[PDB]
Amino acid sequence: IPKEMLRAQTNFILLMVLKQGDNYVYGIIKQVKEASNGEMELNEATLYTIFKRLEKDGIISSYWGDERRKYYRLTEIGHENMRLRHESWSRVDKIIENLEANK
Amino acid sequence: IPKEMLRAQTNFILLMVLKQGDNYVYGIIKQVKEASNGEMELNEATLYTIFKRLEKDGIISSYWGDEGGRRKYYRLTEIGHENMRLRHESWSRVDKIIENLEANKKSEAI
Repeated sequence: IPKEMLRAQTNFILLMVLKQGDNYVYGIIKQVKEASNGEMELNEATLYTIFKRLEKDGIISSYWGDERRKYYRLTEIGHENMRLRHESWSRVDKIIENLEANK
Repeated sequence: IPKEMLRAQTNFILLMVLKQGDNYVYGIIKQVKEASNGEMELNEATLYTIFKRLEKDGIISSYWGDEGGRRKYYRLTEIGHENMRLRHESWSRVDKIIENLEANKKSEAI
């Protein structure tokens, strides 16, 4: 499994979490650890690296709670990319099914 | 849509095509366009570039076939078939994680 694929899989998971709803880093690590039955356990510094890029590209934004803790939210643009990406990957599944069909 | 994602998708179809059976560049362009009902149009020069990478990594190899004429075909190696299995398994696990994220969510509601 190539390095590019584990990065892509990690990205997909984080963005799906925020689509479930706003959340914070320590909450994101816990939720993921228990949904993989302990298999996937993310590192603080890793999430920070990925969030800097996503916030630079306008995909997510952050704000304060109880104003102590820092929350993250999927932006307007962000929701749009989720839909584009899901659509393209759906069409590919049909194409492959059809390559074998005409076969 | 990121470049790496379209790059990954084209990679994915191409390897699936060879998994259907051996093929050559023009047939690969032909076979895909008719299964996409004309929608998808692959570039020759890209395929030339993309097939070099896969052969460098031991994923595909080629041999000579007779058309009449004489054509060059491409074939998926063992290493290729094993990566196909690995790739499918990992992405199955990712789908499970997503399945459980929404369940534990609905469980907190109650």
